[PDB]
Amino acid sequence: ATFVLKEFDALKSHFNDTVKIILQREKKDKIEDLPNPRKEELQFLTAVLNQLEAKIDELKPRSLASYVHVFYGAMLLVCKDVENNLRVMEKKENSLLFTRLMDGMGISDENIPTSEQNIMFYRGLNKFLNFIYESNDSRKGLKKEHFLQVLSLKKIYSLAKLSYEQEEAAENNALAKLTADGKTKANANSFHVEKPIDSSIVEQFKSWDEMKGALHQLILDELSDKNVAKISALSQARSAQLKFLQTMAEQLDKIPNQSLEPSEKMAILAGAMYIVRGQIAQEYGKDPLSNDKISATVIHTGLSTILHANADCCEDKEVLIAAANKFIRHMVIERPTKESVRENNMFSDIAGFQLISVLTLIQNMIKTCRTDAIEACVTKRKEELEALKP
Repeated sequence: ATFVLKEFDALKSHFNDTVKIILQREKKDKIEDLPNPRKEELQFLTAVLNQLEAKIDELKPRSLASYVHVFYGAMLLVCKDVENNLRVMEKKENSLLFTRLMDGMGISDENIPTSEQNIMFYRGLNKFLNFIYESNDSRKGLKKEHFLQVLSLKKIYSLAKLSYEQEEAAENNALAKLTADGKTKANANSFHVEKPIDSSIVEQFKSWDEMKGALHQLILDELSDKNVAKISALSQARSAQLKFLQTMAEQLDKIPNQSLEPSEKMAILAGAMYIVRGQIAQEYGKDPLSNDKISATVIHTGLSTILHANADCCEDKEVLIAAANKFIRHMVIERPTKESVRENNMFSDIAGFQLISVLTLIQNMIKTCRTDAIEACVTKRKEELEALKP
């Protein structure tokens, strides 16, 4: 027996009862007369529910499973927000909202959602939240009228940031549970992308051949700076990072173009460069996506240069890192019942390589890109609203 999800109308009718219970107990007529945080928590959930029903009417889905996933994600996000907003010696078990929401989802001490369900909830909610951006594209900012506009800008930011963090944690937990006993061999030629990458995102890298040449020159630079002749003669951390980049480029170069276009190879290699850049930044105590100049890592400075990392937007970074994530997982994670890491994979001969650490770092960078995007968007909207006061 595994956890069974409540269905959509069961969640909806239980949630609406929850609102009625809270309003009667507070002697209020409507949600907007409640005090915060409960006010905004219930406005968030009501707004999510209303947008879900509007999308059911527009898209006419065969089944509501994806809508159930978003609503679970949103309710669990509020439950986490309730915990985070608890004062003194307040206990979540005495929160009417926390206990009602958990009851509505069917969650108790002995019955909790699976790892796979938790990932689907937050992955689904995070995709859903993009409906607040013009064309669902945070590069364009918030819509002038969006489905969360009842909320303060600060609360939109804090809830989205929390949700990106919950997905990161759920994916990290799944990564931590993997065993490395997969017996299958990987097939690089069976890897295909779902959507073609916007070639304007990789245009900065000129071409597949020039990108390999920039990487080759950068490695020569690090050899020349350290006055050694081979990558294996560098410190192990830097040695394994450069070996990882060379291994990614060699593996992509073998894939026939009709199977994987050169623009997609450029995207995967750029994402791999963001990974190495991020690992080096962490050695210096900086965020992986730091834009700080680091006084003298030839490699970190050089990757920043090849990537135009200081000039590229966070959405572009996320696309490139997500591209590398997809290719790496195709090559190292076998799937059906359980996923596992392949015993023999394209990184097996890199001494000291930490594959789970790399996949966990990817989750961190994706989270940061998403958080940077919503921060930028609510900050711009705040600025626009202040400029239109009397």
